[PDB]
This record gives sequence, C-alpha cells and structure tokens, in this order.
Amino acid sequence: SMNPPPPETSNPNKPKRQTNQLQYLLRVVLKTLWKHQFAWPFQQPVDAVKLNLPDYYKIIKTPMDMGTIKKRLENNYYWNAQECIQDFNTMFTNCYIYNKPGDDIVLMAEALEKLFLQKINELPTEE
Amino acid sequence: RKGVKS
Ligand SMILES: [Cl-]
Ligand SMILES: [Cl-]
Ligand SMILES: [Cl-]
Ligand SMILES: [Cl-]
Ligand code: NA
Ligand code: NA
Ligand code: NA
Ligand code: NA
Ligand code: NA
Ligand code: NA
Ligand code: NA
Ligand code: NA
Repeated sequence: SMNPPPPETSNPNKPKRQTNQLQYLLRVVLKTLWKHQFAWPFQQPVDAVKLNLPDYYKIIKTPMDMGTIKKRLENNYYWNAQECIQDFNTMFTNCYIYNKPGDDIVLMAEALEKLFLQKINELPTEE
Repeated sequence: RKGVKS
C-alpha cells in the first residue's frame, strides 16, 4: 500500500561524462516536454498514497517520471543517451499499462510521446 | 484510474 522510495538519481560509483547527445536530452528534449501544458502528471513520481491509487505499485514495478530523469541527467547518471531515451519510454509505457484508453492522461501521454519522438529524430552528432 | 485532468 505504501509508496516506494523514488528511483535512484545520483550514484557516485557510476562513471560520469557529458556528451552532445546527453546535453540535447536535458536542454532540448526534457526541457521542451517539461514546459508542455500536459507535463504535470509526469513531472514527479506517482504519489499513489496522496492520489488514492492503492494498486499503482502493485502494477507498475519500474516507475519512472521526468523529475527523476531530469535529476539523472543533472547528476551524470546516464553514460549513453539511449539509457535516458529508455527511461522516457518506460515512463510512457507505464502510463499505457496503468491507464485506460479514453482517460485524459492517456491523451496527454500520447501527445508528449509524439513530441518526444520528434525531438529524438533530431539527436545531434555523437563524439 | 486517475480521473479527469482536462
Ligand atoms: Cl565528459
Ligand atoms: Cl504542466
Ligand atoms: Cl507491490
Ligand atoms: Cl480514470
Ligand atoms: Na555519465
Ligand atoms: Na545532460
Ligand atoms: Na535548455
Ligand atoms: Na504546451
Ligand atoms: Na512513479
Ligand atoms: Na518487474
Ligand atoms: Na511511473
Ligand atoms: Na484518451
């Protein structure tokens, strides 16, 4: 019934680098989604206690959200850009597992995901 | 499961 702790966001044992694509993921991809009118359900871990969603963490075992992704980027948690992309994909997939078609949040997720995929199609040159 | 948001 209780909320789990949030996902890890900083691990000093993981190696650290800044790359063209990671910069783009934070400063273009995440920034653009974050400022979108539909971002708010996705800006923090799902607080299933406060939202009265007792089954959320019974169903969703790999939670992910843009607040966590932002902190992971800021703490150099990801080495490869595709690790970050995978976390965005996990976030969207979770939404489509937990929520039903026609639910407002699904329309929101679909719009944000289409925007995400469009921005990923302009991923910049790798080192 | 999360209700109206619009
Ligand atoms: Cl570096
Ligand atoms: Cl918002
Ligand atoms: Cl559980
Ligand atoms: Cl609902
Ligand atoms: Na890194
Ligand atoms: Na970054
Ligand atoms: Na920026
Ligand atoms: Na918007
Ligand atoms: Na969550
Ligand atoms: Na699992
Ligand atoms: Na989640
Ligand atoms: Na919908």
